[PDB]
Amino acid sequence: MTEYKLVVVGACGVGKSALTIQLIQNHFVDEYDPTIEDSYRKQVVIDGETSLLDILDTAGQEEYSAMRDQYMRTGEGFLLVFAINNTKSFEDIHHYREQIKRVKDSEDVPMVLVGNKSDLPSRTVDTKQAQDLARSYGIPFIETSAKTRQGVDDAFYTLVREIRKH
Ligand SMILES: *CCC(=O)N1CC(NC(=O)Cn2cc(C(=O)N3CCc4c(cccc4OC)C3)c3cc(Br)ccc32)C1
Ligand SMILES: Nc1nc2c(ncn2[C@@H]2O[C@H](COP(=O)(O)OP(=O)(O)O)[C@@H](O)[C@H]2O)c(=O)[nH]1
Ligand SMILES: [Mg+2]
Repeated sequence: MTEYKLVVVGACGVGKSALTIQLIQNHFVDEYDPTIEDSYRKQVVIDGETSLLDILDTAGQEEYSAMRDQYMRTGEGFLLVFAINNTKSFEDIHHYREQIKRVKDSEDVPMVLVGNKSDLPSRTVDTKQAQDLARSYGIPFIETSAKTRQGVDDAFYTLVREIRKH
């Protein structure tokens, strides 16, 4: 029926792959490969509409440097992923959003802010900070854990709804 091109971005080690592998394969992996950059596919039904998801898991490992802008330009929605124990990954978020906007040539682009690794005890970024950042952009914030699967389906499903709103 419908095809949705999703892109998962965020700093190294936040859990972009872990989140993607959980959605499509329903398991958490003991050793991930940080170099792999590939598109993955998930079929879902949202609002009585079959949806095929073409999920691009970015890792900074493009064949050619020109593919960065092709990823953005061809992507319909973007998952802005940071880790709740990594302050630097949270601060990177505003850099990712501006570049997406810039190369897309648009102010309204479907995005969801995702705070991953909620299961961890040591946290440096609070929900309020992330919610205030998400509100300032006018997008939802969903807290996730790829380890427990908490909020993982809600993250991607909410992004598909945001794309339908565009
Ligand atoms: C563990 C490996 C992994 O998953 N990694 C390494 C990280 N590399 C990237 O995310 C590369 N990348 C950067 C952008 C991007 O548009 N910006 C990066 C941060 C930044 C920007 C502007 C000004 C200053 C900045 O940093 C201070 C914008 C990317 C976009 C896309 Br669609 C893919 C990769 C990518 C992830
Ligand atoms: N505790 C916990 N660890 C995670 C979670 N997601 C990813 N990780 C770990 O963080 C590391 C990086 O995950 P990965 O998906 O490779 O990050 P990526 O580089 O953004 O794709 C791995 O060692 C994972 O085990 C999570 O939700 N909870
Ligand atoms: Mg990865």
